Amino acid sequence: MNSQPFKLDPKMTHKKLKISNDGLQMEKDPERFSGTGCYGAAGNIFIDSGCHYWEVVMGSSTWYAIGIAYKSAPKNEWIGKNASSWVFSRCNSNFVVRHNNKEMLVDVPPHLKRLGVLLDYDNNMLSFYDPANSLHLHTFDVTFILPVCPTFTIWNKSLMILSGLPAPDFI
Repeated sequence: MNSQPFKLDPKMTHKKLKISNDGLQMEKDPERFSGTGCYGAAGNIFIDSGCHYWEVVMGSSTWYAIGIAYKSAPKNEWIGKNASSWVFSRCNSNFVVRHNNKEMLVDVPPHLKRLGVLLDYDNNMLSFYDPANSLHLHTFDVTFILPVCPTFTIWNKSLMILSGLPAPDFI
């Protein structure tokens, strides 16, 4: 594994997010707001080689999108709705992977609170895992044409980033 620690990039973080001092936690500062306004942030590293693994703790969030993007994705447009963004997304009961405004359903075990992100840049893959259940969720087969940056987007609650990780045994 090539995995290195990274944190959120303050220049790429939505101004309405509360960020921890280590740059690893982001939080939005029975009727709910359905407004599609997302709160996105990008990591402070770009990758164009090697094999990288990180995890995200989603806790109680019910609406989030986690993945990678080229620099060409516009700021705060990291939810798979352009050709520069690849995400795993939850919205309440719906789990998808999304890229270029095209989705595929993902069947996810109940009560997902942690996501694993495996970027095998050299072998043209981005894979999502359920680490609690030690299992594969989805692989994009993609030959990246620019460097990629981790991205993290919420509509509610908070995320925590676990970076610099040894590939768990289920890789």
